[PDB]
Formats: sequence, structure tokens, C-alpha cells
Amino acid sequence: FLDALAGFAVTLGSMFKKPITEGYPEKPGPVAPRYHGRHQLNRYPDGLEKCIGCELC
Amino acid sequence: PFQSYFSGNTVQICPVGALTGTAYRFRARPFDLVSSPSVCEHCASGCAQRTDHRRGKVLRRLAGDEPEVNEEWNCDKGRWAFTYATVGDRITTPMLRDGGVLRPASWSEALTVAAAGLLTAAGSTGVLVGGRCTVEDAYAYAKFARMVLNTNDVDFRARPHSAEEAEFLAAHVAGQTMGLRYAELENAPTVLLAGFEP
Ligand code: SF4
Ligand code: SF4
Repeated sequence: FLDALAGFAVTLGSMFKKPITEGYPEKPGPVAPRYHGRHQLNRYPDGLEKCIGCELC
Repeated sequence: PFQSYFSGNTVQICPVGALTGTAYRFRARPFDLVSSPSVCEHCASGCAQRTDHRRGKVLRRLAGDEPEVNEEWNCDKGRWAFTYATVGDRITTPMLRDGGVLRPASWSEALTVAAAGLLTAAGSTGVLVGGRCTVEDAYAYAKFARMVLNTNDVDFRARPHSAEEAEFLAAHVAGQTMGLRYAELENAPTVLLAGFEP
């Protein structure tokens, strides 16, 4: 039964496919838009800080 | 201006942020306060209090709740007179006198010098205890004087006083605890104030 050798097909086939690795750091992969990265304190359009220091955060 | 000595209580009695303490303003929120029961150290009322401090600095002292002592009230002194320890004049390390100048010294050196000086003083030593010390601290001063310095020269009266006062305190105050209580002042038909301004 060639089925028992199916694995050899998987690895060999994947040899000829383009590697799926993301090219970090030179070509970093795309993080999700909603990703929870660094916190940031934002300003109003006139430049005033938004943070009112309520300490709720 | 609102001139009451108890004005701070109005800040603690307001159910909203209408009345606020200018000192505590924007200093902290409840979650980051370390809050501990306390007793005011200022006068003899001994009010129960709640000391709230943030990052190691006392921000406020609320009235607490002791129905038998102060109920839920303070005077402004107890509520706000807590910054004395952080005005920058605090002694942070033991100090020694050398060449007429007072300079920092290690605890070991300071203890050794003090012990040598006190031993060389034999029984000719006086101990001024002051009124700030707690009961345990006062007991420590008395025990140190009467065991280590072997002297009876202990006096907490850092104020005007008299030998008559010492005799009166020994006869009628010392050992006679809880003879009169706040609950009884509240009910006494007559109260005679002598040399006392409540
Ligand atoms: S929660 Fe309050 S203190 Fe924290 S960032 Fe927002 S406005 Fe500033
Ligand atoms: S809160 Fe005011 S009245 Fe009460 S013990 Fe302190 S100083 Fe005295």
C-alpha cells in the first residue's frame, strides 16, 4: 500500500513549493489591523493631549 | 472664608465631588491608594482615622469611624497635618558631632558613641521624653532612664508645668483609665472647663 508512504509525497511536494515564511525583519509580515501593539497617547487635531489623567486605564 | 477647624469634614461628608480637598486634588483614585486604620498623633482626642497614601506618600487622612471616640469627625489638623515628615528637614541617618559639625554616621558608630557618652555620664543624666511619643515609646524612655541610666530624671512635659502638676497626675490620672468617656461628656448635666479650651 503506497498510502503508508504518503508522507514522502507531502515533504517532496512541499520542496518545490515556494516557502511560506514571512521575511521578517527585512520584509515583516502583516499584523492584523486590530492587533494589540504598543499603547499610544493621542492628541487632538489642535495638538492638545487627549489624556485627561482620569487613571481609568 | 470657610473658617471652621472642622471644614475638612465637609469634604468627607459630601456625597459627590462638590467639596474637595485642595491638597488631595488629582493626587490619586481609590484603587491606587494604600489605606490603613490609624490614630491621629496630634492631640489627646485620639481620633480613629484612615490614612491613604500613594507611592509611599500620605495623601489624606479621613475621619474613620469610632463611635466611642470621634464618631466620623476630624479637625483640620488631624486631617491635613501629615506633611511634617516630608518637608525635607527629616533626619534620614544617624548623625554625629565632630569638629563642631553634625555629619552623617553609621548606626553602629552612632550607637557606640552614644553608649560611651551615656556611660561616662553615670547617673548625672536627664531624659526629656516630650509628648509626641506613643505609649510604648514613652515606656521605653522610662525603662531606659530607670534601668540603663539608673535615674528618675524622666519628664514628658515639654511645656509649661509644675511639681503640683506631677503630683496631681500621679494621684488622680495615672493608673485611673477610662474613668470618664466621651459618651459621658455627651450626657453630663454640667461641664466645668478649667484651663481648657476644647
Ligand atoms: S484612561 Fe484617562 S488617564 Fe488613561 S489614557 Fe485615557 S484619559 Fe488618560
Ligand atoms: S483629628 Fe483633630 S481633634 Fe482628632 S485627634 Fe487629630 S488633631 Fe485631635
